[PDB]
Amino acid sequence: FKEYPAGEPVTMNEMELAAVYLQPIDMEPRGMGLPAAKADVHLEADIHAVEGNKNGFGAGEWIPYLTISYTLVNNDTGEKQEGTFMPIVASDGPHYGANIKMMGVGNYKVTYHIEPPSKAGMHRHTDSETGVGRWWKPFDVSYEFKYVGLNSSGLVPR
Amino acid sequence: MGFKEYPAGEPVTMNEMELAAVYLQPIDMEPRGMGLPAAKADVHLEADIHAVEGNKNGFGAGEWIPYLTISYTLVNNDTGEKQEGTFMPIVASDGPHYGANIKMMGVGNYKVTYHIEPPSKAGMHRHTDSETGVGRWWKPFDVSYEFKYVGLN
Ligand SMILES: [Cu+2]
Ligand SMILES: [Cu+2]
Ligand SMILES: [Cu+2]
Repeated sequence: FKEYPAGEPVTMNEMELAAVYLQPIDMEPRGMGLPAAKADVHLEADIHAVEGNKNGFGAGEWIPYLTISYTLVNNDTGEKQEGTFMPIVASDGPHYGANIKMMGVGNYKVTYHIEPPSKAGMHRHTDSETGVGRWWKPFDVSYEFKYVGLNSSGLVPR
Repeated sequence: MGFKEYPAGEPVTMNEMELAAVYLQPIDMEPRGMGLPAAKADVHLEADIHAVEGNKNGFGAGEWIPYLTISYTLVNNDTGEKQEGTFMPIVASDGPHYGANIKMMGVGNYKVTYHIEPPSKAGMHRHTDSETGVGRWWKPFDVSYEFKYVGLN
């Protein structure tokens, strides 16, 4: 299952945030996201702390409890799609993502709208000895990538 | 130098996770509203849960297990009194954990049981493909810890 980068990684709020896509992936449970057979790609957000993180995460650690929605735009046509990622585990670890129905060939921009763990129920110590400070404000990161589809082998045509 | 934290019982390793229990002084948490404020509690009780080597649910050794749903049953064996509650996911300076501020039920020998439900209950999904997939979650299960509580300190 071949992975393709979407744009360039960005470092923001002491996290590294990358976007990747691959062929649609069957997931359990069912009912929240689009089924694989009804999608064109599986789109992911890879998000991990970097050194100096002030919210309690060590370098390289996954950031859990994020709420992440996406705005996908095919800039060739102007077509826009809104959706929301789920937290997902795979053999190479936890991430966020969704199966997506794409909008044809084009130069795309995808924006990930990211809310901090407080919005999904994660609390924080506030004592002087073990406390951490307030969360960063919800923020956006965007990726620009050229999309032509994936073929029956799950590969980008050459 | 020693951190003021009191182990509750002994760690156990089940379902390819190491599960430990500790308590400390009540801790004020944000956001406010959910759960007992520190002023109305006697201890802050924690669940310390990380994968061990060989975990098949996608977590590397030592990694925090996120998206668990954990409830507790606390019994003072000296008086018979029981309390049931839930833990919250929490981050502190040394990382994510689960816990709650607790009003205790007097000095005594206690048992605390953690009922643990897998990340699927709180919305975590899994790839099921041949290449990157992980299999079914384990079923909900109980772990318990016995400790002598005399107050702090
Ligand atoms: Cu995925
Ligand atoms: Cu936004
Ligand atoms: Cu805590």
